[PDB]
Amino acid sequence: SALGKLQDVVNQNAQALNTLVKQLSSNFGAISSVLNDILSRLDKVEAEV
Amino acid sequence: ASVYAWNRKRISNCVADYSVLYNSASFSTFKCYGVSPTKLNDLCFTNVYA
Repeated sequence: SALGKLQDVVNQNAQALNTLVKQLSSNFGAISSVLNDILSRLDKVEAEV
Repeated sequence: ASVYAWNRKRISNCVADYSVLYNSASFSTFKCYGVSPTKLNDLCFTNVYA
């Protein structure tokens, strides 16, 4: 429990990287979160949208 | 079928072609959603419901 300041500085950066990675699984209104689905399912005119 | 009474077929374990469908002039309209018609021949499906 003593090194709480240093362990928190490790924890905040690990939470920031894990949040940055988890946002790769989000859709943002696209047909899939996986870019290779979109490119294997659609033609350029739909895919680029 | 009447439209209140539509008939459904499950397509079972098989290999297909969709280009014989999407290149045919027999159809007055051929829309698709979530996929391109021209791209269907690269895919596979867990089922098709017709």
